[PDB]
Amino acid sequence: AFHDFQARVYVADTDFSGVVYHARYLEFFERGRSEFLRDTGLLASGVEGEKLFFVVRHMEINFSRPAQIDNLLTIKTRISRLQGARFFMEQYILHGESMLVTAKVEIALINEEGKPRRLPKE
Amino acid sequence: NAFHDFQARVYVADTDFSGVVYHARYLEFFERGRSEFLRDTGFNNTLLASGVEGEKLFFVVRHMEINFSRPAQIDNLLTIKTRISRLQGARFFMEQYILHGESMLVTAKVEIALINEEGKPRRLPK
Amino acid sequence: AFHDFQARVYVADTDFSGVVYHARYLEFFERGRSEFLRDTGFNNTLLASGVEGEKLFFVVRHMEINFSRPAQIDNLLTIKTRISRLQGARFFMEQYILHGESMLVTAKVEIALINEEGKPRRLP
Amino acid sequence: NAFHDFQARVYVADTDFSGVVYHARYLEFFERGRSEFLRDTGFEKLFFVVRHMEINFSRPAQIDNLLTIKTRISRLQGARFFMEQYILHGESMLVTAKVEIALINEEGKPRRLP
Repeated sequence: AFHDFQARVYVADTDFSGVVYHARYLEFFERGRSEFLRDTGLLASGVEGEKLFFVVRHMEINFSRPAQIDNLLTIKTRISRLQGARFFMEQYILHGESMLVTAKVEIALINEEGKPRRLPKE
Repeated sequence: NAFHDFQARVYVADTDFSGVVYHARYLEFFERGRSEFLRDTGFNNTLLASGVEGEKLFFVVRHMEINFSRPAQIDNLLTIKTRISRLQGARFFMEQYILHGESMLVTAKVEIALINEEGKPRRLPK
Repeated sequence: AFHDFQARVYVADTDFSGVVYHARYLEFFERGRSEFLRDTGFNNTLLASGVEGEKLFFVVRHMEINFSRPAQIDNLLTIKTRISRLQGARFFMEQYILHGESMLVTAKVEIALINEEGKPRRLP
Repeated sequence: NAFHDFQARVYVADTDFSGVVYHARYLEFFERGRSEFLRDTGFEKLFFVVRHMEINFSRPAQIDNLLTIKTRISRLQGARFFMEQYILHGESMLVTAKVEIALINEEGKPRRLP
């Protein structure tokens, strides 16, 4: 299923048209992905030899409706396909029952100098 | 139909803990490209928003596809390439690119609509 | 006294040096102020409606921030916000961002209330 | 020891719901002034850190304004430096800052300048 996570819309999130600035949805999505991880089960720290990072390789986003200041938003995340050197996520931000933004995201793993690495046990 | 060129520098604000430009900041740079395109012609965001056309009007990203190939580093000087690739009287379509020198970093396909203060769609002018 | 609010540090909040970028602490304080306000049963959208009669906005006039210790990725931060003074037009807050019990950042903030025109207005 | 100049345009990303530039975004602009200042003088990993900042938000910037950022070193002290900064729209004064800046390495201990 989709994991659920909520986030408040603040002033920092908006722009001069009164709505959430489009790029900021990528922030909320990212919160969805990190809280999805937390929900299951260090990379950055030094650990087994090198600092590793998740990196966004590809993103598709459809913006259909806006969020407003003060909206309590719902982020829904799940892994749509796992591949060993990369995984794929499907995400949606809603306000109650109303669908605001949809995304398909491609995530790979890299080290400090930006070299690809394979994925561990999940 | 040429690509309009615009440069921006990468500052600390643009970066993340992985050492390079945060992924969402590339969308700010793409927005700079589009805005500079719009001003290169005439109808800036203040003009559309002012009410001059009869009501206040705003561009909106409807759909976006981004490919993140290579990373931009601190202090890099970025070249942003923007052109309209499809008009449709109420939607238009842009192809944007971000290079550092001759190195392609990020590429994007963007769909833009035009809406009023109430979020209702409106036809493109001129 | 202090209203508490908790926020989590994501990748978005960091910069190339490993820690929260200095401006993002401002975002965290704004969250502190907004939640404080939301405790008075009021909010940003309700002010912008026209309760006082007109469309109201909070604006930061002045701010002194001291950056002592850094927040790390995934830290759960506590934002402490209180009002220290009023002036009837201008009001001041003292604000604090902690990791558990470690003081990270402190600010003194001067806030005013203005209408759509940018013209000042006393507090309701 | 004159002010160093640098120009930045305001975009949609810089604004908030009240129509003007978000207050935190001015810190980004002041940082651009500081970096261009450094560039202009020809400048364990080491990183600059803001220790202390006092800001005065006097008049708002709007979208499409070409802002002017004025930066100079107000006081040197070996382990840190101080910059006073201003952001103007043409002749109009928008935002003023005094900032104290140190240099540290990856662990968090301070270091020395050039």
